[PDB]
Amino acid sequence: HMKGQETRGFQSEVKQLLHLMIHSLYSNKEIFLRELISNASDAADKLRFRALSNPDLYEGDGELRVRVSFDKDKRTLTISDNGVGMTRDEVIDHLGTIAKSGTKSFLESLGSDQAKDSQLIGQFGVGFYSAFIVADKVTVRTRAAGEKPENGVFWESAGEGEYTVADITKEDRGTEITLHLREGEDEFLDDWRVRSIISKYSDHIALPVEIE
Ligand SMILES: Nc1ncnc2c1ncn2[C@@H]1O[C@H](COP(=O)(O)OP(=O)(O)O)[C@@H](O)[C@H]1O
Ligand SMILES: [Mg+2]
Repeated sequence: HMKGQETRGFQSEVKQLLHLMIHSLYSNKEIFLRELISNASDAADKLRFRALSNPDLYEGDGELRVRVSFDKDKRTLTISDNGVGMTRDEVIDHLGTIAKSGTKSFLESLGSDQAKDSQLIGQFGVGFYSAFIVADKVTVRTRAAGEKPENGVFWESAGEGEYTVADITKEDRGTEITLHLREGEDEFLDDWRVRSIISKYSDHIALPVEIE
């Protein structure tokens, strides 16, 4: 049910950093939940700012939140928001490149001293690609506020050297991120553990989180 399927390569620096991050941040692997929930919260803020000049962007779905769900059989964790969403060009510009400034130096500054690592991670957002610390496949389904449902976007990657993008019909506004968990990462199928991790981060993040 996809149209315009295209494979694109990660930029070289991005590819190398992704690979380094999976190792260097493993002792703080739960940080991906901070990163994805933070992104949902920003997406909600963006929707609200845009909606100032166009109330219809709420689409009658005004209660903004992020929903977390689990599939034990498929070994997936899904983080889904009804924030601003992304167009195809936004997906390519933001999830394609995504060479976050300072990331290289940040990762190189991590090491065996867990106290220094915790201090660093507390001060720097690694972003979306943190998902690959715990997941061997990440799939995004998104549809931007005000856009026709037929102009949704699919994005998928194994976090190696490429991703695939396509057009999809997505009736609901926002971004749904599905993580297929790596072997050994069943921690993130435990609703209590995930709720607990998120609650600690939710002290600084301003968007309601619903754990299914
Ligand atoms: N849930 C989402 N909804 C809308 N846009 C998103 C979402 N997640 C990520 N993005 C987009 O991808 C970009 C990159 O995210 P990220 O790697 O976390 O870096 P940052 O949050 O610092 O910009 C964001 O700036 C945003 O434009
Ligand atoms: Mg972010």
